[PDB]
Amino acid sequence: SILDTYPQICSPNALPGTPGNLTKEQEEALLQFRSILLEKNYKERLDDSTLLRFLRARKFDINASVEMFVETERWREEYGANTIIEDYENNKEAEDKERIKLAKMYPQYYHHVDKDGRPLYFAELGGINLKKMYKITTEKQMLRNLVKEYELFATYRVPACSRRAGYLIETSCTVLDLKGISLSNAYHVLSYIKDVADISQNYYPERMGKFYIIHSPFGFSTMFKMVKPFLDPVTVSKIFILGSSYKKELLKQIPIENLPVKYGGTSVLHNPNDKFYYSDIGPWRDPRYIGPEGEIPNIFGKFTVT
Repeated sequence: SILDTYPQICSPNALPGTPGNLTKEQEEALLQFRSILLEKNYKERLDDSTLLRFLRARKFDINASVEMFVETERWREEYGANTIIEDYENNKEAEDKERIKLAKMYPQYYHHVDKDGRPLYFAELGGINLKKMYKITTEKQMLRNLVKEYELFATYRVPACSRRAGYLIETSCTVLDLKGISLSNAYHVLSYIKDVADISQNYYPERMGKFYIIHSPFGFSTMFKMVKPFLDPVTVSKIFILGSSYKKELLKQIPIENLPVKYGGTSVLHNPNDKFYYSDIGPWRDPRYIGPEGEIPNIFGKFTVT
């Protein structure tokens, strides 16, 4: 019944095939799709938003969308995606302690929203030392962190952002900062990149909104040609590799007051001693927009800047 407490139709100005914005044939396809899944005895994740994400990923080919959804449900159960938040909460102290070890080296933080109300997400790669990374974490651990974030996005960020926007929010506005990376390191982590792409595209269809790659070094175009082969055409269409004019491009999409100063905006933490890489600021922290789902857990424990 949580779905009844936030908007379940997108902005009328959203992309085709989104909730509330369907053609008659798309409406009929959705009804047929839900009917097949109900008949197969699925009960959860049958809402308009979820099912239309799958339909869009397979161009409203109902049989292909069924195969995709069924396989996703299989994965969620086998992997533990259905209990990942609960499992984290039951081992919070230990998991937080480990997460904080990586935060400074690999900043990953949400910070308000874009102009459409999408959670605004930043990740910085240039401080990563691969040798040190491999000694404090594992690839599988990082993939767990990704899956846990997808679940937190869906249970906490979506409801609050949708209530604020006045319409359903389904996707992220992401900024990936590559300032200071070595292209050698980039090639070395290709298999990890593929694992992220595989989980994202197979089990979390249509979660990408905007994906900006900034401060990429010369020669990044070459490296990205090793990534493209395992990205679906729709995925490629969401990724924008920006140049020296990146600040101007970000400002078309993101309110100036929501963009950190170093990226050309005016956003500054309230205590300038606080760190962005421990921060989690957005509508999901505002009592006005938190609903029956409750407030998101603090991913950086006591260090979490809210």
